[PDB]
Amino acid sequence: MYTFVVRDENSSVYAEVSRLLLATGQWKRLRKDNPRFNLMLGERNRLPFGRLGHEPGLVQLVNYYRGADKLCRKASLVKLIKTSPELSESCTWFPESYVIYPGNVWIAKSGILISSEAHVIQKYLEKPLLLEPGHRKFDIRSWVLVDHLYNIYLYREGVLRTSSEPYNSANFQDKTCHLTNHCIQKNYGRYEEGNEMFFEEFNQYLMDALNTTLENSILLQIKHIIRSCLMCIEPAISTKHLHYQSFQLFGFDFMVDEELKVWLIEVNGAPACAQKLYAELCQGIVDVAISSVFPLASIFIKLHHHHHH
Amino acid sequence: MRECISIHVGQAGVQIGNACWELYCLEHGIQPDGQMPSDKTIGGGDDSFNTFFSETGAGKHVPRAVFVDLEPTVIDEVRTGTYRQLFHPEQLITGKEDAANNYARGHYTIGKEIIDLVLDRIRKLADQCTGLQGFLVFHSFGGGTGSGFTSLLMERLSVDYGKKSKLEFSIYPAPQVSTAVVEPYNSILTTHTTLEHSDCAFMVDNEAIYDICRRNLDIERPTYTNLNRLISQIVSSITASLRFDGALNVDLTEFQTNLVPYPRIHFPLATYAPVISAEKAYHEQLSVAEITNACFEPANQMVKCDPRHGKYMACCLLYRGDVVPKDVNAAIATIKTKRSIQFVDWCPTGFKVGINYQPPTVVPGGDLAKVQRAVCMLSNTTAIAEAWARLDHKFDLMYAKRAFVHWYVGEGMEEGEFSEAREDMAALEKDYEEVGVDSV
Amino acid sequence: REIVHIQAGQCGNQIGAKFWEVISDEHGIDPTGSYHGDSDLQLERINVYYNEAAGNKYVPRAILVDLEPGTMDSVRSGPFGQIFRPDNFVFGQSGAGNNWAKGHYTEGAELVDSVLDVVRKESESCDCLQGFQLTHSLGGGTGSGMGTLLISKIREEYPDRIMNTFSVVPSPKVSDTVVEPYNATLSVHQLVENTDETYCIDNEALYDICFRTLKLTTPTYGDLNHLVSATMSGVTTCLRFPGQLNADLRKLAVNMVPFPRLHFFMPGFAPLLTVPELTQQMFDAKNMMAACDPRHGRYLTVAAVFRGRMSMKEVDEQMLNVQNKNSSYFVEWIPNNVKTAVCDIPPRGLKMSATFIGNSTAIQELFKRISEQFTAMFRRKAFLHWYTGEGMDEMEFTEAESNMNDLVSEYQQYQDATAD
Ligand SMILES: Nc1nc2c(ncn2[C@@H]2O[C@H](COP(=O)(O)OP(=O)(O)OP(=O)(O)O)[C@@H](O)[C@H]2O)c(=O)[nH]1
Ligand SMILES: Nc1nc2c(ncn2[C@@H]2O[C@H](COP(=O)(O)OP(=O)(O)OP(=O)(O)O)[C@@H](O)[C@H]2O)c(=O)[nH]1
Ligand SMILES: Nc1ncnc2c1ncn2[C@@H]1O[C@H](COP(=O)(O)OP(=O)(O)CP(=O)(O)O)[C@@H](O)[C@H]1O
Ligand SMILES: Nc1nc(NCc2ccc3c(c2)OCO3)cc(-c2cccc3[nH]ccc23)n1
Ligand SMILES: [Ca+2]
Ligand SMILES: [Mg+2]
Ligand SMILES: [Mg+2]
Repeated sequence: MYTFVVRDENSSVYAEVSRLLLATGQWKRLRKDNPRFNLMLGERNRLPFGRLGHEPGLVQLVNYYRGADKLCRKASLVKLIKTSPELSESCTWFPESYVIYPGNVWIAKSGILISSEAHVIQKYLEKPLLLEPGHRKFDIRSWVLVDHLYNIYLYREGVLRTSSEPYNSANFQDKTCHLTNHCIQKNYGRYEEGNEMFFEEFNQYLMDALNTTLENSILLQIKHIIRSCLMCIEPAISTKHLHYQSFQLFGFDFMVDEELKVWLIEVNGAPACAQKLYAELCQGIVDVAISSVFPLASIFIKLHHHHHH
Repeated sequence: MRECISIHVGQAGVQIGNACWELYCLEHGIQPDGQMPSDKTIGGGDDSFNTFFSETGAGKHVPRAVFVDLEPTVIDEVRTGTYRQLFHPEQLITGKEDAANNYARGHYTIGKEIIDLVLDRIRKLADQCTGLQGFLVFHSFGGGTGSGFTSLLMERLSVDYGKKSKLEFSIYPAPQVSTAVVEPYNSILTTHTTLEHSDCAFMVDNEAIYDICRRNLDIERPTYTNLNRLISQIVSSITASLRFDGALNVDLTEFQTNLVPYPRIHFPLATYAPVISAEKAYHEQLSVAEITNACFEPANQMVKCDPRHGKYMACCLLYRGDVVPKDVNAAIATIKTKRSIQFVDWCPTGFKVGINYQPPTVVPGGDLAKVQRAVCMLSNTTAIAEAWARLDHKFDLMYAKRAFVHWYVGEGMEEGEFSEAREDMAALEKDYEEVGVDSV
Repeated sequence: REIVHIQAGQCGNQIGAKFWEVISDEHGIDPTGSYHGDSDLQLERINVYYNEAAGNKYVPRAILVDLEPGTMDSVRSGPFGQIFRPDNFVFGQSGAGNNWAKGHYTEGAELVDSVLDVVRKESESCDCLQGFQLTHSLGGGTGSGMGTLLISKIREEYPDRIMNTFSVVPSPKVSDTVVEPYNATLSVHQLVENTDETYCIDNEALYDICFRTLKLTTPTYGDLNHLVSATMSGVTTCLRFPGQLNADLRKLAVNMVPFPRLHFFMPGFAPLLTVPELTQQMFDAKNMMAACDPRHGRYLTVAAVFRGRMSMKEVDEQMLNVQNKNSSYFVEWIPNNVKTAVCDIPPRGLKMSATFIGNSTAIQELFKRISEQFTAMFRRKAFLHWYTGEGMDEMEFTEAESNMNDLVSEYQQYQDATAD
């Protein structure tokens, strides 16, 4: 038997991972304070990394990368982009942003305020791509898994989180048409179920309306961005040759403008998943991240590129 | 006697030729008009410098050399430049249209139209020799002419002069100054076709020379002129034993015996020291020990590789200038007690040493300091196979897609020549692996 | 050594004339053909494009062709119109009325032999002809159909010489003439087989540049042609001035064309400074002369040309930086696929400039656009009688459509290929 412990009660993803492992027959769950575990499903806050890897005869694995918070906070992300030469202040795919301690339309964030007067201040994208019918804004969520060997796996199913309100240049106080979060929307549901559109439909739409595909017009840029971000921090967080090992699931959020240019908005370090895909994605984590280290008795695209120059 | 004939092929070969002959003129006191006032035997002689220069009755000292290119602009610069009077016009041979970076045009389509004239001019030089020793051939791997025409020429020379020795000086490609995507194709094609026709080949990696010029001469962006002047210093170190006399001088052919254990294993690694600027040479006299030490620093090698992760099969030291054996022996003893020098078990570990007393020379207005003493090491090490690996990988990436191959097929080549050459390179890498294993 | 230049039809002749004006100015050649420059660098490779006549007169090695007479008059009255050889003007009377079949099979066939006589006389006296460049549009009748006829006949007589075109692709934003997608598909069908190199100069992109970036509310032909002439000057700079590099058209082609059919290039120009700014701008979609996003595909090969006095160290560092930060857009199986040239002599009115030449699979977006308009008419057979009345079959239209769809599919195949 392999042995594991669960320490974050609110993870949907890992509640399903846990139930799958148990139903394998070959994993036993332990109480949260037993140190004799192979695998820790850790808490989000102050996970005790300094206590891992000191148990003779147990290979120990955890589902978080220490240091990844640098990518997953707004101020840290702005600082990492501006100060890292592989990204640079002139990075073309991230909006102009400025750290502030306590077409000139800006957004302030970390309750959100968008104005052209007046935390991070970020350039607000005034010319978004608008879906027809409804003349409406959206954002793209992608899920990405990084294994103990630092392979980068892009889950093949994404999701568009849409607005169901027409976009209004002349009202930035009213946030229902400008902010595409799932909670804030629940005209919810009119066009699609739960304001969620999946890749098959969106690809069909891009073919019929704009005579192109999702792969060519959008996905190349997404893959470029994800790979560039994670290759930037690899030296700081890799656990190769370390006494314990890590994997982690990340959530990348993107904006698409009216010329089919992709912009990074946010990296989320503890994402949830769209309902319909829990079953498949969680099974993929078990296959790729856990059994690879602890073998028992593809839905991902591996991102790798070694250009010579 | 014992004369040597030099052949300079394509742009890189020609321009390196210019640097070498200028330096030889300075070392021997020959003026640009060909006069040599110190030579009191008019119209002939068997002095050591006569291995490389013949003499006319009018006192002119004439290089034993042919320059060949398929277009005229580089050799036209020789025809109009400073040393235009050194060479007889029949020694400078040009066509009208080049090989456009394509091995197939240099070996077949264009090369076939000029090969007989080149061979006849070479024959004219050979007939003036009373005991011809062999040939020195200068060329790039990457150009269409330097690759393909050189291949053709080597094949014809084996026919016309039998087993007569042939040595190469070969320019290995680097991306920092490279100009063609297809250079890996040309490099494998010529290496395959020449392998049986060459007795010994000295490879010079443009990336190593570029690095050394930047790091040691403080040149921000080195030109071909900088690189060729340094290359010429290494060539001069190698041929100095043929061109000067002396009691501690050691013949290069005698080194070849030691450098080549099997016919295919004939690619020595060269290392030269000191390369230093005038501003840094001031008040800093470099001893025999300092330069001998610098010969085991990988940053001074002519080819990028790591001898610390291979095995030695031979190791030779060629000193010139103010150098006596006692200091050589003390330096060698120290190096043996301090460094990672592992020989194969079928070969003795003694270092072979030569000393020539004539001091090093530099060209006026150059970036090199004049120094009192210098050294060139020649080692036969398995680590040099790393350079083949790098080239083979680039070859594979393109060939799997057949990228650019249509340019070669359109001039009459077949794909079978690509795969036959690539297999021969695979077997060479395997040979270099086999020679480093221990006996049983 | 020598290049022979040909210009066919209205568009071809207008941009040809602008090209000759700009380069004559760069070499210090006045309208009479006399040299009055200040620097020996102007004449050292002058013979590439100019003949020497008696009196040290320099005469363009240029042939001027149209089925419509009067463009000859407008050229002859243009500022440099006296510089051209009078016997090199070959013009008919009829016109082609925007009908490719007239250019390729009927009116143009009658005149092509007289065009070839002038070509042959110019070629016979070249020390070592490297090849030919043709300027034309693909949307009219004369340049498209008769120009591709000329290409085929030249290949018959000079099969071992290089054939290069600068080909202006149609857009509804500049011409409303409804049959243009037929003429462009029929010409492209020829070009895939018989040229070594084609610069796609797209009137869509030129219009959008003049309108958005240069702020010209009603762009004229003069504004489009200013951009075209600056691009063409840029791309012939490396052959025209003495300078580190020893090349001919064949070696350039050998460096740029990995597969014989995929020889359609995307040009760019910047600015419309510092080396980082030039470098960033030349790789921006908004600076391309073909309406394509290079981030929707991958680069097979790229050439970058910088003009003006600047640090070569800095140019090298910036080219490496762009490759490192944009690595996903370059195919991994062609190592060292980006080439750089620097010319000391700037263009007129600028201290620093950059010209871009890209072989990108994103060019499929251009071919897709044209293809859509083609199908919209062919499915209703609209205006087809214009062509069948000249002897053509429907079958030739079917084949041309099929070949352009194949070209698209091939670009997609090499975009998706990997190394492992
Ligand atoms: N070290 C050194 N390398 C050179 C020199 N000139 C050219 N090269 C290198 O040689 C390769 C190009 O080959 P070339 O000698 O220019 O070509 P070629 O023999 O004239 O062949 P074609 O011009 O194609 O007919 C590139 O890798 C250059 O970096 C030179 O003067 N010195
Ligand atoms: N960029 C640019 N495009 C032009 C210019 N002149 C004409 N065009 C384009 O050329 C296309 C029409 O082809 P033409 O050159 O007029 O046809 P032609 O070769 O003269 O043949 P005919 O007029 O039928 O005898 C249209 O789509 C125009 O937009 C020009 O000066 N600059
Ligand atoms: N610079 C900008 N331009 C245009 N829209 C922007 C923007 N910044 C934010 N938005 C919009 O605001 C929405 C919410 O912003 P934010 O990035 O804070 O989401 P979030 O972090 O609350 C969701 P999660 O945490 O689950 O990833 C985005 O979905 C986007 O539609
Ligand atoms: N293919 C290609 N490339 C060009 N310049 C890019 C480049 C520069 C330096 C390079 C290189 C490529 O490869 C190695 O060094 C120009 C052209 C051209 C076309 C048509 C007419 C022309 N008249 C003069 C030129 C030219 N054609
Ligand atoms: Ca003598
Ligand atoms: Mg050459
Ligand atoms: Mg007309």
